[PDB]
Amino acid sequence: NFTISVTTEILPVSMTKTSVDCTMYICGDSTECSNLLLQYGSFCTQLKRALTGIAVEQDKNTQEVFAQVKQIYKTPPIKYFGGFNFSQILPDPSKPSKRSPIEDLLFNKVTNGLTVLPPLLTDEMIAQYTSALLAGTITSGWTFGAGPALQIPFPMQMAYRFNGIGVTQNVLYENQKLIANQFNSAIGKIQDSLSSTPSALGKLQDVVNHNAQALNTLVKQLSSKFGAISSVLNDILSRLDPPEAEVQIDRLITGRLQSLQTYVTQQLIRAAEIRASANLAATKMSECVLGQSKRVDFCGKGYHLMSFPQSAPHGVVFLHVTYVPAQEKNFTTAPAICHDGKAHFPREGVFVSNGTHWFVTQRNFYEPQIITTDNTFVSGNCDVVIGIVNNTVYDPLQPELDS
Amino acid sequence: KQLSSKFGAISSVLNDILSRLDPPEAEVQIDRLITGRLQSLQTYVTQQLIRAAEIRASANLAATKMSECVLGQSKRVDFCGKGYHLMSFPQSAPHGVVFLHVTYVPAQEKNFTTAPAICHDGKAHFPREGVFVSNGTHWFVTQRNFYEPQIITTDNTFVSGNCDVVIGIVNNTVYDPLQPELDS
Amino acid sequence: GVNCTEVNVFQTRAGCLIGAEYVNNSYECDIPIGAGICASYQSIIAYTMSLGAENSVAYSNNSIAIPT
Ligand SMILES: *[C@@H]1O[C@H](CO)[C@@H](O)[C@H](O)[C@H]1NC(C)=O
Ligand SMILES: *[C@@H]1O[C@H](CO)[C@@H](O)[C@H](O)[C@H]1NC(C)=O
Ligand SMILES: *[C@@H]1O[C@H](CO)[C@@H](O)[C@H](O)[C@H]1NC(C)=O
Ligand SMILES: *[C@@H]1O[C@H](CO)[C@@H](O)[C@H](O)[C@H]1NC(C)=O
Ligand SMILES: *[C@@H]1O[C@H](CO)[C@@H](O)[C@H](O)[C@H]1NC(C)=O
Ligand SMILES: *[C@@H]1O[C@H](CO)[C@@H](O)[C@H](O)[C@H]1NC(C)=O
Repeated sequence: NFTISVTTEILPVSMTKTSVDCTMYICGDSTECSNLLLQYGSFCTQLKRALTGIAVEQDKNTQEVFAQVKQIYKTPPIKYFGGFNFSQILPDPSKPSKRSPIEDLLFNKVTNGLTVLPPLLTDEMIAQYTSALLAGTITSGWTFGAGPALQIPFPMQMAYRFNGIGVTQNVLYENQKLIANQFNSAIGKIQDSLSSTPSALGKLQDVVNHNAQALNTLVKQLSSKFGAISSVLNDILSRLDPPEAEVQIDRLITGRLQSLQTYVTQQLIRAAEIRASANLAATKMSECVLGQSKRVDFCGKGYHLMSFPQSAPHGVVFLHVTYVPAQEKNFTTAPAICHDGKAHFPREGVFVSNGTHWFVTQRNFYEPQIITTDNTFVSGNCDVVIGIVNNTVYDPLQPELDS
Repeated sequence: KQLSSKFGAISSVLNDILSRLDPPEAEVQIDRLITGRLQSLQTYVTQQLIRAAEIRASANLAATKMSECVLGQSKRVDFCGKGYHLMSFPQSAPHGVVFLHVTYVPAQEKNFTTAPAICHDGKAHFPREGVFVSNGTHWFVTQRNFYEPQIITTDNTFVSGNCDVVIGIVNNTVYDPLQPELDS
Repeated sequence: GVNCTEVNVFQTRAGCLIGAEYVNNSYECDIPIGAGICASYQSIIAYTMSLGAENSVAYSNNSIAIPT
């Protein structure tokens, strides 16, 4: 017996683009500031170029994380996919933001001189992209990211997904109602669990607290004396004698440039971390979503079947579907079957015996069948296999050649 | 370019300051110049190491793609080329590498009518590797990526269960070669 | 990020845009700006970015497609 469960993992994608006013954050409204800053060679073009390159990198990350398709697929008007409830995943046009209830729930759960640039892609086209990807993965199967899309019905697609993990497709059609009920119950349980657990959403919130703290600590360091006479431009450039006030403001802007270059260092380290996370997210997007990935752990605890991504603020959230078997049963096996001096070997499974009778079964499910020659192949003789047992094999079409 | 920066001093030439002013102050001018150049080279080192970080990230990705797709056939979808993976080839590049992916794009499609199983003699029939495809009148089994229809045979179909548990089944005959083989 | 009420002019959700008219039609994005705004030289016009062709695919309970 097998239990279908859904697991959720989240991956951050990108952060808000940042642009800093360089000479305004250093010191503003002063000609002495200008003529002492222009003679430092260049401490500002490098930071401006690096920050713009980081912003371009975040925009590019938003590009290849979410836009893997050049077509915008639309869902069919029929809501009956075979008894399977695709209502908490597929977006509905009744909502003003055109978002799924899961996406709306996670969005509601998710809560000078510095300028924060708006992203190129806001929430609405990301939601449209998620709708297009879910349409491609539901009504077109997995044969849409490799060439043109094809009309694929849902149940035989699910049978193909079971066939990809070494399980015969006949087990689906005798238990389709149970699979549909289990998948709907898992969807309901995970929809309740996304809102019940408060600590299922951390890194994204943590990393945005990192961004907010790094933004606030720059202004916090803007109001420090830096070992000078004062920390205010109009108090240090009017009361003091410019023979020493030039040195005082030089030390102050030196401390300020050290502070902002330290902030730029933390920003580039965090941007490299975000870029690596977005690259791994793009790998997950290409493998776990656009097709079936057979490697374990890579797409869900257990055997991977498919996944459904949803739009998230400054990130992406995955909804894996895993094939987890259960209800173990002890049996007695044998490496080969001895018959008429020659050994028999299984083609697709293993010889399984409960008592005094032997049957052949598939690897991941119990389906006892009579041992015949159409699913066995002979090799060698019955003198070398260690642990072989004596048992007759059914010869096919027997009562047929004499009738 | 940072050599021609005054750094708040009188000039940016070491021989000019040392041969025009007294040592005491000259000490302050050289100290300011050397700490400015030290901060400049530290910034350059930081930039060099962050480009080193992105470059060995890209080099590890390129080595993974060289070992996987290049050395062997990759079954990962949309990993080396847009489409099904056939072959790829490495080309020598200055300060990099360029791959030559060969893809498999099955275009020019044509849709049909299917069935998950075929009912005959009270038992359901299931294809081992193909899918049941009908063009309106007869029935055929073909590959999942190429339309090469074949007649339904007991040699490429396996039976399991009965006709009532499975839904969506259709009624059709199955070709068993032993019936024209026995009478001959 | 400047509301230009004190300094053709079309208002985007990124600040002020001066010198680029707004066109209700949509085309493929060439120069990214922000908030779903992309401008290209057709004069210079600003349009909403195009996500692609709406390639809707039919679905039924017994329709399959096999490439030839
Ligand atoms: C597994 O057990 C459940 C009851 O817990 C039952 O409804 C279902 O039909 C069983 N399925 C299999 C594969 O035995
Ligand atoms: C899923 O169940 C809910 C129950 O309210 C229903 O509103 C929704 O239309 C169903 N969706 C599908 C596709 O089954
Ligand atoms: C083992 O299972 C088979 C089929 O399920 C049955 O015929 C046989 O009696 C079983 N053996 C015992 C010892 O119960
Ligand atoms: C379906 O294919 C068979 C075999 O190619 C052919 O005999 C038959 O005429 C075809 N039917 C239609 C409606 O094209
Ligand atoms: C700018 O202010 C004007 C007047 O209040 C208002 O009509 C306009 O919508 C504002 N635009 C922005 C950028 O908020
Ligand atoms: C598929 O089943 C649904 C629900 O019974 C029905 O509304 C729809 O018309 C059916 N379509 C086909 C092609 O049978």
